[PDB]
Amino acid sequence: TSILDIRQGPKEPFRDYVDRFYKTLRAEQASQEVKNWMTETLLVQNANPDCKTILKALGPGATLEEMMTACQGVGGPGHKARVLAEAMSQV
Amino acid sequence: TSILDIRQGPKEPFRDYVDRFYKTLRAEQASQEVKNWMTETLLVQNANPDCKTILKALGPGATLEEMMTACQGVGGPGHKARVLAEAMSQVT
Amino acid sequence: TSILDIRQGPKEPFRDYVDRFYKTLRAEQASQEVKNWMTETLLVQNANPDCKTILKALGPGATLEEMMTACQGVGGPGHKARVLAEAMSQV
Amino acid sequence: TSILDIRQGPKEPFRDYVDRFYKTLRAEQASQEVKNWMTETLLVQNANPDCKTILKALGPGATLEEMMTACQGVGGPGHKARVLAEAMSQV
Amino acid sequence: TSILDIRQGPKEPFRDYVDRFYKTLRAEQASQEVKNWMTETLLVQNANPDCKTILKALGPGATLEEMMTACQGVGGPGHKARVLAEAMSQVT
Amino acid sequence: PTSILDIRQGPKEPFRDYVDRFYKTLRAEQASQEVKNWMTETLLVQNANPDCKTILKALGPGATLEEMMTACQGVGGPGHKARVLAEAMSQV
Repeated sequence: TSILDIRQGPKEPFRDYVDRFYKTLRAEQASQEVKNWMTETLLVQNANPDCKTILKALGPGATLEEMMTACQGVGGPGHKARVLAEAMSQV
Repeated sequence: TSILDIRQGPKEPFRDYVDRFYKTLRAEQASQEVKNWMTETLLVQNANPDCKTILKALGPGATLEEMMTACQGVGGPGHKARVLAEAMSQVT
Repeated sequence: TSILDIRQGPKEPFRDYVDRFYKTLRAEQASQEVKNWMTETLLVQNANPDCKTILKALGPGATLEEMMTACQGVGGPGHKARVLAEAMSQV
Repeated sequence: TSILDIRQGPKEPFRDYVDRFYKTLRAEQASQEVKNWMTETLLVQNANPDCKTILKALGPGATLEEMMTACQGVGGPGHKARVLAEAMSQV
Repeated sequence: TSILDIRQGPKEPFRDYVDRFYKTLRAEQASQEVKNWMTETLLVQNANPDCKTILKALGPGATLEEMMTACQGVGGPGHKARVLAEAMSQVT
Repeated sequence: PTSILDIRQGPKEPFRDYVDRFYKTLRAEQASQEVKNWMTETLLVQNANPDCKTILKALGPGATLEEMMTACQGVGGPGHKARVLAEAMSQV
């Protein structure tokens, strides 16, 4: 089990995935500075395309509490229809 | 386990999220006065965007009996379909 | 587990919700006359909007066998298609 | 547990509903003659609306293996598409 | 249980259904010859309509490796959408 | 026993999950390490379901694991389905 193998499933909630990332990062023998750097590059990189498109729109300086509120809609009745009703228009 | 970590899943029913919120609130090293203030602030802010839009429409003064009866359709056949319809009308 | 705390989930079938309602009602500490009054009022009130809209059409006098026969379509293919078409043709 | 309570869920496959009916039927206290009359009346009556409109179109005489083959499509990814298409053309 | 009662669920994958079929066939009390005749007739008849439509297009002489590879798309995003289209176009 | 040749991706299974089973199974196969590398290049990309295969077929040769898996973790998601469903109706 290595921190680099943790990826968000295609239908996994972002809350459930952020917990596995931290659950794993508590075992990987490394320095605190490294673990913080890990948290700053892998977390948003290894997210699924749905959450990734939303986390990029926020930009830098966003904390967990700011992402974890912007992604708890992914997979809800509002999202699936907002996206679905767009691909119809886009094509 | 902290009360601030309890969020409503994107597909979780509101009834289940309210249970965890209160299930987690009754074991917090907080005062009774604080736990009431927590209930009023955290409960509605940590709901997913589907329940929130519905709750934010009721306004202040709504009890759990009024909120939960208004959200138990979220994710159901009627609610899902209605949303999709208004998604084709707003964009066409 | 109070009796007033039993509600019908959004995706939960009616058969399953009624089972929990009675499972919990049998454990309540109260009199028989009260328990029957509970069933008459709470059972249809704590139901989700879909089963509720179909129950308010049967009206009063419907039995626990007429209701369940009227709601076991909720959440099925025939139901979902019927609910979706009616909404699309409205806007 | 009584044979008259067994009902097909709104999303339950038809194979898994016939399995519980007979699992329950073999336990009900009655004679074989009464159990054969239960099967002809209850089994089809307690089916959900989707697995019922199909059976009502075979008519009498169709055995179990004749029905189960007619109902194993309900809920498949080709059944919904068919039901959903007629609903639109009806409004 | 008896091999004649093994059917493919409406939402079950073909891969998962061929395992119970063979798992059951290895338990059915018959001769090894009657078992090959079972596999050649029942395995396809007891499949759900979605997979059956794909299998009856290939024809005779197709091996499990060819069938299983042709049905592991049933129930997927591309497959679902592909069926919902021909119906909509060949209807409304 | 399980043969590496029978590990196929379910019609509704995440690529991450199917990859893990492939490697969990390949670690046990009694082949030689030279035969296992050849297995990884042929079977893994061949025994995938049609939804992931069409995308891997686009990456082309020279694609590492970290590149494939990042390309497939969207399959089965809202953005994916809506995009695949939108072209089906457009192609017909």
